[PDB]
Amino acid sequence: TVADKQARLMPLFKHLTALTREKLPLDQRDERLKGVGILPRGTLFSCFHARHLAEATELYVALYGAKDFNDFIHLCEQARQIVNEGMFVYAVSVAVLHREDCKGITVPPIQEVFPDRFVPAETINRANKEASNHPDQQSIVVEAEETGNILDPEYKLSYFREDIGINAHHWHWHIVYPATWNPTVMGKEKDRKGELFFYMHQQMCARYDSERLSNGLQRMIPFHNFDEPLEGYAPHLTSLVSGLQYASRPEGYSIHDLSDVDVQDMVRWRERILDAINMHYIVDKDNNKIPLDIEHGTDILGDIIESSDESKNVEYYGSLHNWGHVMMANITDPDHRFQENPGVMSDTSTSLRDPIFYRWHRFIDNIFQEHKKSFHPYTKEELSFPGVEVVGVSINSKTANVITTLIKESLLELSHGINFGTDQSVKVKYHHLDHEPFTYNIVVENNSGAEKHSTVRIFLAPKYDELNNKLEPDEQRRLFIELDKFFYTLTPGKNTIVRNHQDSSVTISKVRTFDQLGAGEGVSEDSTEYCSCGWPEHMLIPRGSHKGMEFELFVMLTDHDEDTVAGLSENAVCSDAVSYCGARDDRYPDKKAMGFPFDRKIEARTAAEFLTPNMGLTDIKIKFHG
Amino acid sequence: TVADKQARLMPLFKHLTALTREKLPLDQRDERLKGVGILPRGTLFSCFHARHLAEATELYVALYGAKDFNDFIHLCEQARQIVNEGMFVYAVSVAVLHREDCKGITVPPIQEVFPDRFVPAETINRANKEASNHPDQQSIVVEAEETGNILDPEYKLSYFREDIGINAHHWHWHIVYPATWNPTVMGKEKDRKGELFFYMHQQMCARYDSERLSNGLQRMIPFHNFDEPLEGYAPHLTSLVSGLQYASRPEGYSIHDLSDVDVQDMVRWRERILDAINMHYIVDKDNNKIPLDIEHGTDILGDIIESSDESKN
Amino acid sequence: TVADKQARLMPLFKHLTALTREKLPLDQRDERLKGVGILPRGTLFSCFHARHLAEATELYVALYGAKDFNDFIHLCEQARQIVNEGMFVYAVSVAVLHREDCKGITVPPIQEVFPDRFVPAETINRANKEASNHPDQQSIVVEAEETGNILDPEYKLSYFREDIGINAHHWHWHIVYPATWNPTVMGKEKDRKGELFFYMHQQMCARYDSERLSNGLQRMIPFHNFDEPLEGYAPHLTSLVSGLQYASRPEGYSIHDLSDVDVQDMVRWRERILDAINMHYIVDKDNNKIPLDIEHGTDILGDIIESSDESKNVEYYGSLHNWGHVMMANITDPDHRFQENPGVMSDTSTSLRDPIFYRWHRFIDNIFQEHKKSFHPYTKEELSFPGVEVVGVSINSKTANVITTLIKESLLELSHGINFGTDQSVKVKYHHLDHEPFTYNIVVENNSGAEKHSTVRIFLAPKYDELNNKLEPDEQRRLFIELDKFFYTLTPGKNTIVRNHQDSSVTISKVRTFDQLGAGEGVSEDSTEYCSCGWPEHMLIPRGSHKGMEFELFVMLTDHDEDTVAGLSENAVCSDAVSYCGARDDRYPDKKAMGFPFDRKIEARTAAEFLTPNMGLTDIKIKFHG
Repeated sequence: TVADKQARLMPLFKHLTALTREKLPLDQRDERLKGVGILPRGTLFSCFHARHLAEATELYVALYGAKDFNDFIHLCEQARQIVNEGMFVYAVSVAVLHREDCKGITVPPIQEVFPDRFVPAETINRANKEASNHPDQQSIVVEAEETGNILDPEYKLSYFREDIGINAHHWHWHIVYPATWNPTVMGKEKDRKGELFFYMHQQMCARYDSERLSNGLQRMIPFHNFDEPLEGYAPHLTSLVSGLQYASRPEGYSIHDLSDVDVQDMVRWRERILDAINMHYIVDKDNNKIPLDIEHGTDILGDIIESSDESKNVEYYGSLHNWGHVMMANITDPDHRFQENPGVMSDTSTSLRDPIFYRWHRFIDNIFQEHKKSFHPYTKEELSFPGVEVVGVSINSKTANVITTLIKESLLELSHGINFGTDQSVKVKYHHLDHEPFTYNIVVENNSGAEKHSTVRIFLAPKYDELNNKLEPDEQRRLFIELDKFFYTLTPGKNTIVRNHQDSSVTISKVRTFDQLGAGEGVSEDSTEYCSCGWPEHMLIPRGSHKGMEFELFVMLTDHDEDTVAGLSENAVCSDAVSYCGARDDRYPDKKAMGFPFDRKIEARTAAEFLTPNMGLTDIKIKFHG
Repeated sequence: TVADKQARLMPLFKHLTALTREKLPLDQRDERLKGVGILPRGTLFSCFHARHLAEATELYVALYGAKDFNDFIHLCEQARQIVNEGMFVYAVSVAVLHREDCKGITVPPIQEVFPDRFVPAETINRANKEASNHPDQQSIVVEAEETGNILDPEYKLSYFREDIGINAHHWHWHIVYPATWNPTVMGKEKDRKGELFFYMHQQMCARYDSERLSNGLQRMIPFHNFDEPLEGYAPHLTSLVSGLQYASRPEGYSIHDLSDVDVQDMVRWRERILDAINMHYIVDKDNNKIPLDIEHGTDILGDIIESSDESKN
Repeated sequence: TVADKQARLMPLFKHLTALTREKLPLDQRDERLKGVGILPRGTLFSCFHARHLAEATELYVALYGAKDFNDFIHLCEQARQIVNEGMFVYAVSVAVLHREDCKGITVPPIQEVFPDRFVPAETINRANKEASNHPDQQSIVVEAEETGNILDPEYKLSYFREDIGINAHHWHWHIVYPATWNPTVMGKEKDRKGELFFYMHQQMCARYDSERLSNGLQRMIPFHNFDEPLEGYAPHLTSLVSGLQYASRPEGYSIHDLSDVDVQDMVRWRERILDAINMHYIVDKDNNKIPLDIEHGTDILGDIIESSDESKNVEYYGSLHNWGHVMMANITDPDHRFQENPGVMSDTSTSLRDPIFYRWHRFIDNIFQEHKKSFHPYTKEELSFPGVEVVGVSINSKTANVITTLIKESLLELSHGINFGTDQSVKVKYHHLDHEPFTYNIVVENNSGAEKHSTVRIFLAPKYDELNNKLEPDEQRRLFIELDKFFYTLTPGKNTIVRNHQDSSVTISKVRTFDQLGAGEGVSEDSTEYCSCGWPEHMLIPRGSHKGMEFELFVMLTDHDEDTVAGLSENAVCSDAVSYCGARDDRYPDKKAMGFPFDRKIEARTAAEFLTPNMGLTDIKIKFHG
C-alpha cells in the first residue's frame, strides 16, 4: 500500500551520515555510481556549483530511470552507501517529487533529517552531551534561545533569517525546480521555471525588506559592485557528519578568484546579460537571436541568469547567480588552501540565514527589473475589470484592521537526524514569529447583469519610508508582498467575499513530521511539495512594531476568465501553495505576470492615483507584542 | 602515599566541563571568590590577557595559601565547580608545581586532559562517533593523518608546528614561569625569569628557522609593521566542551583595535621600549632610572616586554 | 485624569499582605471604620461565610459613602491597614466595579495580586528562593509544570480545573454579583442575579462534564447524600502572607458538624426548599406566599438557594449553597481545634480546582432542575421563527468542521503579588489548553418579504455517551455549553452569516496586565469585570481527544424583536461577555430564559426530532494535539 511505500522511503532518509562506508564486498557493484559520487564527503555538497549539480543530475536520472518503485528503492539502498550524502538527499528528493511510482509520498523532514542545519551548535552539543552524560530513557529538552551580547542590529532580523520554516521552504523550492532539470530526459517540462525562479527570489527579498522596515532599518542595498567588501556573518552551525562546521565570515572582505571561476569572468556575464536586455534579444548557441518577448522574456532571462540547463547559451552567458553563491561561500578560503568548509551560502537550507543573501539577490533582482523596465506600463484597459467596483475591504481580527504578532515557542525533534542512542527523543526548543488569525471582508458591487468570476489578489506594502510617510507606488513595487490569490464568483448586486488567512495560497498549511508520516494521513499523498514547500504560515505577515506599523492593504479583482488557462490535469493535489510553488504537474494557473499589477513601472504620485475601480487600498496596522 | 595523592588529583581534572554546574544555591556562599566571579565556564581562557591572568593569579594564591594538602584538595574540588575550567587547570598546575606538599605529583598530561587541542576535529568527532555508532566495549582507533590537497607549502612545517610534544612543552613552560608570578606573595622568586622568557622563545624561533631551511624555505621574517596583513591559518580544532572551535583566520586584512587595547598603543609601547634600550636605562614607577646593566639587562627587559608582574613599569 | 485615577487604584492593591500593621493610633476617629476590623488580618477570608461577608459589606459601604474619589482612596487606604486583607480586596473590588467615580478603572489582576493562589507552592518557593539565592537584577523564570507520578485520573482534568483564567473568572463573577448585595443601600439592583447565579454555576458544571467526556470519563455525580464520604484533593497552594497553606483533604471523610452549623439544618433547608418548589410557592417572612412564577421563579429560587440578602426568607430557608462550601472547606478540622486553614473550597479564586466543587454544584443544580421540571415544555410556537429556515452551518478552520486543540505555554508575573526584592521580574511558566481560531458560516433562508432580525444562539453538546453514541436530548440538556449569542439582520432571500470565534459573547477578549494598566489603554474604563470576568478564550471549547471526539453543533435563530428589551442605558461598555456576565448597569439583554432552548424538558428521544426549521445541528470533531 501507499503506507508501506511511505515506510520504505523514510528509511532511505535515515542516518544519511552513517550509511557511507561502501558496505559492498566487490565495490564495483554499483557501477552506475563509480562515476557519480566523485564527491566523497570532504567538502560539503553545493547546490550552486556546476560540477556538483552535474553529479546530482546524474543521480536523479538513475532514480527516474528506475523501472519500478521496488527497483527505485534498490538503487536508493545500494547507491546511497557510495555517493556523498548531501547529493543523495538532493537526488532522492527530486526523484520522490517527480516519479509517478512515488504517487504515495512525503519526504522526511529536512529540519528533522538534518537538525544541525536548523539549530545552533550549542544546542546540538548540549543534546548530544546530555545523551551521553546520563544514560536514561528519559527525554532531553534543550532551549535553543541562548543568552548573548547582541552588538549587531542585524541580529534583530534573525527571527526572519533564522526561521526554520523559511530555510526548509527554500530547500524544497529548489527541489521542485532543479537548475539541472533536463526536460528531454524527463520528458516533462517545468512550466515557467525561469520566471518562477525570478518571482520566488524576488518575493524573498521583498519580504525581507518589509522586515527591515518593520525593524526601522533601511531597505537592503544590492551587491552592485563586486569590489566592495562583504559584511561578516557567523552561522554557529556544526555538521554532525564529521568534525566540521560552516566557516564563518569575518567583517570586510574584498573579492577573490576561485580556481573554478574568476570574478572578472563573472563581471563579463553581468555585462552580457544586461546587454541583451537593452538590445532586446539574446543569442542562442546557434548564433540565432531570440527576442525578449513580453510573454517569454522573463522566463528566458531566468534560465540564463540562474542559470539552468535551459539557458539558451550557457557557454557565453555563464551562470552568474549560482557562481555568486559559490564565490561568497568560499570567501574565507578561495584557494582551498586551508581546507575549510564553505559558509551557509553553499546550501539552499542554510543560505537565507546570511544577510549577504539579500544583497546578492537584490542584485540579481535588479537584472530582472531592468528587463521589466523595458516593457511598457499597464493601461487602464489591462488593469480594469469593468462593471466591478470594490466598495471596501476590512480585516477582522481581535481588533479590526489590526493584526497582532508575537513570538511562539516550538520544539524540533532531533532523533531522526542525529544518533539518539538511549533517549526516546531529543527536542530542541526554538522561538519564531507568529500572528493572530484574521479574515478579510471585501465588498464588491457587480454592476453587470450576469454573474462574474474574479481572481482576488491581495498584497501588503509598507506605508512608511526611511525618511517619512510616502506611498510612492514606483518604490512600493519592490516592497509589495503577496498575501493571497483566489477565485470567487460574484453575483449581480452587492457581494461580500470573506477569506481567512489560513486559506492563503502563499503558505503551506502544514508540514507532517516523521511521526505524522509513519502514521498515514491524507492531505493527499503527494511528494516533496507535500508539507515542505509553500511559505511558512507564521511568516505570512511582517513583524511590524509594538507601535503598530502602518501597511497598505491592496486588494484587486481581475477577470478570471482571462486569468485562467484551459487544459486537463489532476485531482485536488498540492495547490494550497500555488502563489510561490505553482501546481503539481500543471501549468501555472494564472495568466498574469507574476507579481501583477506590481511588475511594471508605475507613473503615479501616490499609490492611490494608480487605483482603478476594481482595486482598493485599506490601511491596517501590524503591532508586535513583546 | 604520594601516588595515592596522584590518583585523586587526576580524576579531579578528568572531564573538567561536566564538573561545572556550580550547584551552590547562594552566590554569597563562596565569599572566598567574591573578588572574582567574572569569567564564565564555557568561555575560552586567555593565557595572555591581563584580566584573565589576574583571575588566574587570584586562584593560584588561594591554592598556595591552602594550609595543608588536604585543604588544598578541598578548595580545589569546590573551586573547580564554579570557575572557568581553563583558568582552573592553569591555576592548579601552577599550585602543584610550586606547593611543597606536591613532589612526585605530575599533572595529568595536557594532551591527555584536552585531547581536542592536540588532534584535529575530524578525528575527535570520528572517534566520538564510533563510540556512539556501535556500543561495544571494544577499543576504537582512529588515524589522525587524513588525506587532503596540500595547497600551502607552510603545510610542510606542520610536523614541527603541530607536534604534540612541542605544544605541551609550551604550555608547561608558562606554568613554571607564570607572568602573574608575584614573588612577594609566594615569597620565593623565579631566578632570571625575564631572561628565560627571552631565551626560551628565541630558541623556539631559532629551531623553527632550522626547519624552514631544512625545508628549503627562507627564514621567517619578523612582524615589524603593525599595518601589514597577516597570513591566514585554519587550525581545524574543536572544543568539545562546547560546540565551539578556535576561529580560523584567512589572510589579507590589516590590524584592528580591540575594546581592550588599540594598535596605536602597541606601537607606543615599542617606541618606549626602544628608547630605554637606546639611552641604556629604564624608568621605574618611582621615576628613578635603572640601568640596563650587562648582568641584569636582559632580565629587566624580559619582565617589561612580556610583560610580567615584575615589570618595573 | 482617568490614567491618574488608575494609578491611584493600583497601589491600593499592592503589598496587601504587608499593608497590615495598623499604624493607627485610634479607630475611634474613623467612625466610618467602626463596623469593620473584626476579622483578623492573617486569617483566611471566606467568600462564602455569612459573618465574613457582613464585615466585608460594611467595609465596602464605607468606601462607597466616601464623598469623591479623593475620599474613596483615603478611607480605603486607611481601612486596608486594619481589616483582613482578603476581605479588603473583596470590598474594594466591589466598590471599583460599581462606584461611578471609578468611571475609570480596572482592578489589578487577581492572579497577579495573589500569585500564590494560581501557582503551586513549589514554583512559588523556587522563585522566592532564587531571589534570595543570588542577588542580581536578572530576571527569574520558573516552569510550574513539575514532574511526578500521577496515580489519580482526576489529574487529567487539571488543565480545566487548575486553569488560571477559570479561577479568575469565578472570583470576578462573585464580585459583580455579591451575595451580600443590598439593593436598598446601593439603590440600584442587579437584574436577575438569582437566575444568573443559577445559570453561571450550571454552565461551569456543564462545561466540566464536557471535559470528563472528552477524557473518556463519566459525568460527575451530585453530592445527593451528605452521609457519603468525600474524595480527597490536595491543592499544593501556599499562602505566602503567612506560613500557612490551604489544608489538603484526604478521602474517606464524611461531613461533620461545625460550631456554626449542624449538617442537619443543611439537610432540612434542602428539604424545605424542594418541598416549596413542589408546592409552587415559597413563604416570605411576612408569612405570605409568593408563587414560583414562570417568569420570576428561577430568580427567587436563586436568591434563596445561594442564599443572597435577597432571599425572601433567610431565617427559614437558610443558606444551603454557601454553607456547603464552608462545611467542605473545613472538613479537616470541623472543630477548628487544630487551627488549620480551610481548603480551597473557601475561596472563589481557588474553589474550582477541587473536584468536589462539581459534585456540590451539580447537587444544587439539581434543585434548580426540579423547579424547571415543574414547568411545561416548549411548543413549536415558542421555538419556531417562521419564514426563517436554516439551510446549513459550517465551521471553518484549518480543516473544515474540525477544531484543533493544543497546550500552550504562558508566563505569569509574580512581582506585583509577592515581594520582588532586587529582581526585575519573577515569572512562572504554566501551560493551558487552547484551540485554533475558527469561524461559523450559517446559511439562512428568509422567506419573508421584509428584513428580519434574529438572535443567533450556538451551543455545543457531546455526541457520545458512556455507553455508546446516543443523542438523547433530555440528557443533552445538562451537557450543552453556550458558544455564542449575537444579533444579526437577515434580508429576504438567502443569507450567509459569518461569525468568528474571537467575537464569542461568552468569553473575555483580553485581561490587561498590571503592566499594560501601568500605561493607559482604551477598551474603555469600566471595572472588576473589565478584563477579568467573561469565560477565558482558550477555554471556549472542550479538549476533545486525539481521535477527534464528535460533538453536536447546534445553531438556533430566534426573533430578536421578541428577545430584546427596550430601555435607555449606556455607551458601548463591557458587553463582549454578556452570555455569562450580563451587561454593566443594564438589564440582561435577552428575554429568553438563560439556557433556552435547553432549560426545559425535551419529550423527544432524539435531538434531531426536536429541531424546528430555525434550528440546525452540524456534527463537528474536536481533536487534541499532543
